Amino acid sequence: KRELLRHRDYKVDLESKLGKTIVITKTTPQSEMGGYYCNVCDCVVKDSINFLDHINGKKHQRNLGMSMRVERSTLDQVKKRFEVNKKKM
RNA sequence: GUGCUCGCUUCGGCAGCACAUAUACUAAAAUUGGAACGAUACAGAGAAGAUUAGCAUGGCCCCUGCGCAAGGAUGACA
Repeated sequence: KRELLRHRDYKVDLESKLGKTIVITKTTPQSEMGGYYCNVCDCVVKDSINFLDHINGKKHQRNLGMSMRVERSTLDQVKKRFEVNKKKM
Protein backbone atom coordinates (compact mmCIF):
# COMPACT_ATOMS: atom_id res chain seq x y z
CA LYS A 1 0.00 0.00 0.00
CA ARG A 2 1.88 3.03 -1.34
CA GLU A 3 0.22 6.40 -1.83
CA LEU A 4 0.77 8.43 -4.98
CA LEU A 5 3.56 10.99 -5.23
CA ARG A 6 2.54 14.45 -4.04
CA HIS A 7 4.14 17.72 -5.11
CA ARG A 8 5.99 19.45 -2.28
CA ASP A 9 4.09 22.59 -1.27
CA TYR A 10 7.06 24.02 0.67
CA LYS A 11 10.16 25.74 -0.68
CA VAL A 12 13.54 24.12 -0.02
CA ASP A 13 16.04 25.97 2.20
CA LEU A 14 19.02 25.21 -0.03
CA GLU A 15 20.43 28.76 0.27
CA SER A 16 19.72 29.12 4.00
CA LYS A 17 23.22 28.46 5.41
CA LEU A 18 25.49 30.33 3.00
CA GLY A 19 28.47 31.76 4.86
CA LYS A 20 27.19 30.27 8.14
CA THR A 21 30.28 28.35 9.25
CA ILE A 22 29.83 25.08 11.15
CA VAL A 23 32.61 23.94 13.48
CA ILE A 24 32.74 20.14 13.19
CA THR A 25 34.10 18.08 16.07
CA LYS A 26 33.95 14.33 16.68
CA THR A 27 30.90 14.51 18.95
CA THR A 28 28.81 16.58 16.53
CA PRO A 29 25.94 14.60 14.97
CA GLN A 30 25.06 14.40 11.29
CA SER A 31 22.10 16.74 11.90
CA GLU A 32 24.33 19.79 12.48
CA MET A 33 27.15 18.60 10.20
CA GLY A 34 27.95 20.58 7.07
CA GLY A 35 25.65 20.24 4.09
CA TYR A 36 22.08 18.96 3.85
CA TYR A 37 20.47 16.31 6.04
CA CYS A 38 17.49 14.07 5.28
CA ASN A 39 15.88 13.71 8.69
CA VAL A 40 13.56 11.16 7.07
CA CYS A 41 16.53 9.37 5.46
CA ASP A 42 19.23 10.04 8.11
CA CYS A 43 21.71 10.75 5.32
CA VAL A 44 23.98 13.70 4.55
CA VAL A 45 24.45 15.21 1.08
CA LYS A 46 26.84 18.08 0.41
CA ASP A 47 25.34 19.64 -2.73
CA SER A 48 22.15 21.58 -3.19
CA ILE A 49 21.56 19.82 -6.51
CA ASN A 50 22.61 16.43 -5.11
CA PHE A 51 20.24 16.99 -2.18
CA LEU A 52 17.53 17.77 -4.74
CA ASP A 53 18.41 14.50 -6.47
CA HIS A 54 17.97 12.77 -3.12
CA ILE A 55 14.59 14.28 -2.24
CA ASN A 56 13.52 13.40 -5.79
CA GLY A 57 14.74 9.82 -5.42
CA LYS A 58 12.97 6.46 -5.11
CA LYS A 59 14.33 5.76 -1.62
CA HIS A 60 13.43 9.14 -0.09
CA GLN A 61 9.86 8.94 -1.38
CA ARG A 62 9.66 5.29 -0.32
CA ASN A 63 10.58 6.33 3.23
CA LEU A 64 7.63 8.74 3.05
CA GLY A 65 5.20 6.02 1.97
CA MET A 66 4.98 7.34 -1.59
CA SER A 67 5.62 5.94 -5.07
CA MET A 68 6.77 7.05 -8.52
CA ARG A 69 3.22 7.51 -9.80
CA VAL A 70 1.61 10.90 -10.37
CA GLU A 71 -2.11 11.59 -10.11
CA ARG A 72 -3.92 11.92 -13.45
CA SER A 73 -5.88 15.15 -13.08
CA THR A 74 -9.11 15.66 -15.01
CA LEU A 75 -10.78 18.49 -16.92
CA ASP A 76 -12.75 19.99 -14.04
CA GLN A 77 -9.71 20.06 -11.76
CA VAL A 78 -7.71 22.12 -14.26
CA LYS A 79 -10.67 24.40 -15.02
CA LYS A 80 -11.31 25.01 -11.32
CA ARG A 81 -7.61 25.74 -10.83
CA PHE A 82 -7.95 28.40 -13.52
CA GLU A 83 -11.02 29.87 -11.80
CA VAL A 84 -9.26 29.71 -8.42
CA ASN A 85 -6.36 31.84 -9.62
CA LYS A 86 -8.80 34.14 -11.43
CA LYS A 87 -10.57 34.71 -8.11
CA LYS A 88 -7.33 35.08 -6.14
CA MET A 89 -6.10 37.89 -8.40
C1' G B 1 -20.90 -20.74 -48.32
C1' U B 2 -20.92 -21.88 -53.63
C1' G B 3 -22.86 -25.13 -57.24
C1' C B 4 -25.57 -29.94 -58.24
C1' U B 5 -29.44 -34.03 -57.60
C1' C B 6 -33.87 -35.70 -63.35
C1' G B 7 -35.10 -36.81 -54.79
C1' C B 8 -39.66 -34.60 -51.47
C1' U B 9 -41.11 -30.81 -53.63
C1' U B 10 -42.27 -25.44 -54.11
C1' C B 11 -39.52 -21.50 -56.67
C1' G B 12 -41.03 -19.82 -49.87
C1' G B 13 -38.69 -24.51 -48.41
C1' C B 14 -36.42 -29.49 -47.31
C1' A B 15 -32.89 -34.33 -47.64
C1' G B 16 -28.32 -35.80 -49.72
C1' C B 17 -23.91 -34.58 -52.53
C1' A B 18 -18.22 -32.05 -54.43
C1' C B 19 -14.53 -28.39 -52.22
C1' A B 20 -13.20 -25.83 -46.83
C1' U B 21 -9.68 -29.48 -41.87
C1' A B 22 -7.09 -27.60 -36.73
C1' U B 23 -3.74 -20.29 -35.82
C1' A B 24 -1.35 -18.22 -31.18
C1' C B 25 6.45 -17.02 -26.83
C1' U B 26 0.14 -17.67 -26.81
C1' A B 27 0.31 -11.52 -23.67
C1' A B 28 -2.94 -5.87 -23.73
C1' A B 29 -2.28 -5.59 -18.76
C1' A B 30 -0.05 -7.32 -12.91
C1' U B 31 3.11 -5.71 -9.29
C1' U B 32 7.42 -5.00 -5.45
C1' G B 33 12.65 -5.37 -5.28
C1' G B 34 18.10 -4.90 -5.94
C1' A B 35 21.06 -1.41 -8.08
C1' A B 36 27.54 3.59 -10.67
C1' C B 37 33.14 4.57 -10.34
C1' G B 38 28.47 9.70 -12.68
C1' A B 39 28.55 14.22 -9.62
C1' U B 40 29.77 16.05 -5.16
C1' A B 41 32.71 15.49 -0.22
C1' C B 42 37.88 13.97 1.71
C1' A B 43 42.82 12.87 0.93
C1' G B 44 46.21 13.18 -2.76
C1' A B 45 54.72 13.19 -3.57
C1' G B 46 50.27 9.21 -8.38
C1' A B 47 57.69 5.71 -9.18
C1' A B 48 63.39 6.26 -5.25
C1' G B 49 67.59 4.17 -0.24
C1' A B 50 63.34 2.69 3.47
C1' U B 51 68.78 5.25 6.83
C1' U B 52 74.09 7.18 9.44
C1' A B 53 77.09 7.91 13.93
C1' G B 54 80.33 5.65 17.64
C1' C B 55 82.66 1.32 19.95
C1' A B 56 83.87 -3.51 20.15
C1' U B 57 84.76 -8.09 17.64
C1' G B 58 86.98 -11.01 13.08
C1' G B 59 91.80 -11.11 9.33
C1' C B 60 97.24 -9.69 8.57
C1' C B 61 102.05 -7.44 10.54
C1' C B 62 105.15 -5.68 14.15
C1' C B 63 106.39 -3.92 19.60
C1' U B 64 105.87 -4.59 25.06
C1' G B 65 104.34 -7.30 29.67
C1' C B 66 102.98 -12.05 32.33
C1' G B 67 102.49 -17.40 32.25
C1' C B 68 103.57 -22.66 30.17
C1' A B 69 106.82 -26.06 27.65
C1' A B 70 111.47 -27.09 25.53
C1' G B 71 115.98 -25.32 25.23
C1' G B 72 120.95 -22.37 23.70
C1' A B 73 125.55 -19.18 24.80
C1' U B 74 128.12 -16.94 28.89
C1' G B 75 130.04 -15.12 34.01
C1' A B 76 132.08 -15.34 38.93
C1' C B 77 138.26 -15.23 44.13
C1' A B 78 139.05 -16.33 49.63
